[PDB]
Order: sequence, then structure tokens, then C-alpha cells
Amino acid sequence: SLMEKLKWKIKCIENKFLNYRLTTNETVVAETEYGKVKGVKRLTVYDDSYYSFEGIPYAQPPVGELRFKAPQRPTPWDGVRDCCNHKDKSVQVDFITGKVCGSEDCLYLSVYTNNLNPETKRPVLVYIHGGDFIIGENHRDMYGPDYFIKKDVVLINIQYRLGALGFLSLNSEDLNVPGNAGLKDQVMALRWIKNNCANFGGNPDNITVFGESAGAASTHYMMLTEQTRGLFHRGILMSGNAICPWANTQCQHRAFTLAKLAGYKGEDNDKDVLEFLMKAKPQDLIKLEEKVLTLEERTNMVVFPFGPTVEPYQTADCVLPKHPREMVKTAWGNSIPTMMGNTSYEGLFFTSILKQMPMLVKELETCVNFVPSELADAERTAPETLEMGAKIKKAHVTGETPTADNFMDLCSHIYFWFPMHRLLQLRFYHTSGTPVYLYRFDFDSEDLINPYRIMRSGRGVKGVGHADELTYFFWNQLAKRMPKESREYKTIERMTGIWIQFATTGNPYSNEIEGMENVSWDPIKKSDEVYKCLNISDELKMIDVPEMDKIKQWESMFEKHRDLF
Repeated sequence: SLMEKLKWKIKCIENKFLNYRLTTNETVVAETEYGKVKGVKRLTVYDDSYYSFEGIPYAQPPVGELRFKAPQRPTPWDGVRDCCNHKDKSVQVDFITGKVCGSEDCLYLSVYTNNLNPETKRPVLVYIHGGDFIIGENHRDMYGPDYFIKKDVVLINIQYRLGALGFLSLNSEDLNVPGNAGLKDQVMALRWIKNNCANFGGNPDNITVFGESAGAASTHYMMLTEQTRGLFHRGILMSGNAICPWANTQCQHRAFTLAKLAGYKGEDNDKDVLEFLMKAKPQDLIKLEEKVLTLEERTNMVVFPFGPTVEPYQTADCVLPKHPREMVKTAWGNSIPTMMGNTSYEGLFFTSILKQMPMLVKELETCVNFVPSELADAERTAPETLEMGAKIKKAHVTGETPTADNFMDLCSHIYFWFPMHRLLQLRFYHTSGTPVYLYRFDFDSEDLINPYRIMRSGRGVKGVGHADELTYFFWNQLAKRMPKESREYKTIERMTGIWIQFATTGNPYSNEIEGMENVSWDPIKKSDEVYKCLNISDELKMIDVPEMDKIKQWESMFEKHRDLF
């Protein structure tokens, strides 16, 4: 919307000057294994303060011959690297302006803490942003640490390569482009964190990794791969995981298609395709990415052309040697305390998509296109497939004619709740009682917002959509100071409080969090037929997951195919 584009522009300039007024003249030097870094003390609008180090490199800039390759360790320096300002984001299409932005020089992390020499070593919370593996950043205009730093933790926000630059994959072993470069970036950042967090007051024996959407799938991948075994101690999966249908794809044949879109005149062989892509301008590749999926792939409901993939051959840095469902069978992260959850109306994310293409509601007539692909026949015309679709339809079509709200409710389940259920049940076979706790974010406000609302044209619309909880974890350029007594302020304290408590102890309950005093929050047991979750609304209450009945209806599709569940 052009009206929202100007509004967003205005906010960007106002934010810039606010950030000047929040900068103090106090700078500080910290040590890293690669050299000294200079950070700056900043204020928040609530007059808390924190030390800010941005643009700490954890890898060599992945440029030139290092494009498409696994990250390499950075070059050390003498003297003091200035970390008082942010670096670029990974090359991507800006979600508001629609133009390509960012830089290939993006392999940085940011470290924040209210005290660089604390009296006790602190829980380290590491945030991995979402954005479908194609957008996102660690810039504070979206991921401000201002709320977490009220408490005595170290917060670290990482970047990683996005799009084709992070996720190209080629079958030819001689080329050393097996895939998952962006996940390998995450691995190298977590190793940096283990090796350096003590220099900022952090406890290397108490690291928690958390992320939302693609960042939740990323956190899960970091809990599955052998590359990170033992590197961290708690994980939080917010609205996603690595067995979600949207979280991985086999993209080895798509480099050729991208090259052709970018002007390549050669034959489909990996060596010639790579040499062309190595010479292309990065903006050209990222701009064309939205055209890469073929008619057949769109027909088969492939979501994104480049993303996490099962790597076709083994390398020293290999992150995903098998499908994530197989990786769960041997995963080190099954044995660390885990928290998982979703919002109360995830599918609201599709509001503007449905406004643009209202005919999508016709997919609810039979629902065959929502049947898990491992159960469906190829043509989606088999009677068994239609019956499976009928079970989906019964779960979500509540009136005589299917509605957009029915569609959006279905979306919550296909993309979030059902993969969460499948993961929980699979994981019980491959863990020794390590607890998993469930939350449900159910707090609705429009007095404090984040840019995901603009994306879904969700102004004036009620409901707790995908990513609406991030408003209560991170300051952003649309945020404003809330009164201490306000429901929004209380939700900030509760959300950050629960995450810090879980990061500290592996148990998200604490009687020091307002409204939690009377909460008995047990972890999920294999014997549970109905999941219990902490529902976060204006109150904190343990409830039967309201989505359970629909979850069970989706599971019923596997009654005669239990080996695939």
C-alpha cells in the first residue's frame, strides 16, 4: 500500500533520530578470540541501559570464491574493531519497498547486555530470526534488545545467508556446494557464541537458542545436526519446526533454472551453471528468485525455491545428511529441555493473500490439496484421498459454505499445529524423559504492533496472528513506551520473564512472574491424550490446548497408514 509505504518511510527517519537520542557517549572494549571490539552504551525509552556490540564477524565475508560455500573462519585483527553500528542485512527483497537491499557481507552477530562485568555468569539467549529463509536481519529497528536487557541475561542476535546465496545446492561433489550454507552460518555463529560469550558476561554452559517461524525451524535444525552436538542447553521453537512442510525442499535442479533466468546460455551441468552464478551480481539472483519455481513445482505446492535441503553427498560441514524426520531418530537436541508453542490464530497471516485471491477458498470444497503429500495419490483423485480431504473439511468448515476464516484456521493446522503434534509424538521415541513444555500465545492488542501486521493488511482486524508475539519480546521502530499498568507492558514482562526463566533453569515456571503464582505447568508426557499448555492472554492460565480436537482429526488421516505418521 502506498499509504503504508509513506508511513513506513516517516517511521524510519523518526527512528533514526530517536536512536541518536538513545545513544550515550560511553563506549567500552571487549575481547574476542579474533580481536578486540568496541561497543556503546545505549538507553531504552524506559530508561534502562545496555551495552551494544553490532557487526561482530563470525565468518569471513562470503564473497568471491566463497560465494555459495560453507562459511570460513574470519581473519583476526589487531587494534579495536568498531562495533557501535549495525552492518548490512543479507541480500533480500525488502518486504515493504519491494526492492532488493542488503549485501553479501552479512555474516555478523550482535551482543547485548546491561552489564559487561556481572557478579555471576549469565544465561545466554541466542535469537535466530525467521523470514522463510529469504528475508530478515538482526537490525534493532525490528529486533531491539530493549525488553530483554531489563534482566540479567546476555542476548545475541545472529544473521545468516538467505535465499539462493544461502541455499544453493548442486549434486556434483567436486564443486563443494552441497547446500545449507545459511544453516552452516548458524552453526559457525553458535560455535563463536560458545567460545566467546564469557567475554561479555555469559555462561557458556547455559546457552538457549530460540527463533520464530523459519527461525524456529532453524533452531530445530540446530538441535538435530551432529555439527552442534552439545553446543547449547535449551531450545525454544516458536511457531515452527524442522518437520514442517515449508521448512525444507530438494532444490538441486533449481540452480540451472535460476541461471537461465539470469541470462545463462549454456547446458544444464552443475559446473557450467555454477561458474555463471559465481559471476552474477547478487541483486540479480535474489530479484529473480520469485520466478524460479516451475509450473510443476507450483502445482505440487512447493513453497520456496531455495531453502534447507537434504544434502546430496557428505562434507566436513554437512548439516542435514538425511531428512529431518530421520534426523530426529538420533538427534542430540532431543535430550535438552525444550519449549514449543504457537499463537491462537496463526493462519491470520494469510489475510491479505486471501483478499488478493478470494478464489483460494474454493480449495476447501474437497480439501484434497491439503492432504499430506505422503498420503495422497499423485493425481489427488483417489477415493481414499478424497476421504482424507473430507476429514480435513469437517475439521475446519463450520458452516454451510467455506469461508476465508475457515481457510485461515486450516492454515494454522497444516503449517504449525499438526507438524508440532507429529514432532512431539516422534520425539517421544527418541528421548529419555527430557521435558518439553507447551505455550499458546493468546494476547491481542493493537496499541503495540510490529511490521508483520502491515504485511497481512491486519490493521483493525482482531486475532493473534503468526509473529504477533514478537512485539512483546523485541522493541521495534513502530513500538512506543507503554504505561507500567498497561496490559501490553505486563505482557512484555511476562513473555520475556518466562523465556528468561526457561533459559535459566530448563523450566518455564516461576512464582516471581506476575500472574504465574497459581500455575502448575507440567511437561507433555507420552501418555497424554490431550496436551496442556500455558495460555498467555490478559491472564496466565493452564488449559487443554483448544486446537486438540482438530489436531486429532488431522491425525485420524493416518489411521490406516500409521507408519507414515
